[PDB]
Amino acid sequence: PQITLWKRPLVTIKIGGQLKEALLDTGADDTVLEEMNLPGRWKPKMIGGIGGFIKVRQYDQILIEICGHKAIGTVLVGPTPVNIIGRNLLTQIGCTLNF
Amino acid sequence: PQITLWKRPLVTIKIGGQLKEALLDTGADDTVLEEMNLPGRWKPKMIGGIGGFIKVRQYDQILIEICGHKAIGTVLVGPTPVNIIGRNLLTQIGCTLNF
Ligand SMILES: CC(C)CN(C[C@@H](O)[C@H](Cc1ccccc1)NC(=O)O[C@H]1CO[C@H]2OCC[C@H]21)S(=O)(=O)c1ccc2c(c1)OCO2
Repeated sequence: PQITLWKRPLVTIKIGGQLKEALLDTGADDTVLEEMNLPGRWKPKMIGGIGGFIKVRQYDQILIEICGHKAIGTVLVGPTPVNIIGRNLLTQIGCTLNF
Repeated sequence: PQITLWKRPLVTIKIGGQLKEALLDTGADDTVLEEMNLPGRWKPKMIGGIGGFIKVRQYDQILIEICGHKAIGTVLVGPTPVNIIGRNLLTQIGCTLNF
């Protein structure tokens, strides 16, 4: 599909057995999801943006379905105000910028 | 152009007659540039990111050329970690997400 940018590019994702709304974010190196209790091991991480840094938990090899397109990679979980799909997964679903 | 996302979508911009590098950021509503000098009046404003809120200088109706495409709109100047082009200008250059 083609998504115009008049409004936030929010799409439905499926992760850890839950459906959620998330931003397709070309400005995000990594994928950052709102606090959720995923099972398995994780490693602490800090990611910075406008306003400073937040502490997140890094989970590896997590399956995510983005608008019906399957992907698997690293997912960060922490106190983000918005679910953010980063480039690590956008590449896997064939997402491109076009103008 | 069609831009894949295996690297950061960084592009050259021209603003105030000066060239800079900026990130095409579909997760940003607004355009936020690092500290710089711009002519004209500005208003103090607040913007929030993943880590909190920062004070910025809002410049309205600013000419800015992005990868050879012209836009005229609001530019926020403040302590952002990187120059980001937000949807307010991405729409003006006809940018869309595609997968
Ligand atoms: C600032 C850029 C370089 C990085 N950010 C991605 C942005 O898309 C961010 C994603 C974002 C969106 C909404 C709330 C919090 C983060 N948007 C943002 O800060 O935009 C601000 C400017 O316009 C306004 O509209 C949105 C907030 C304002 S981010 O959220 O802090 C971020 C995401 C994944 C990351 C990372 C940083 O480091 C490595 O992995």
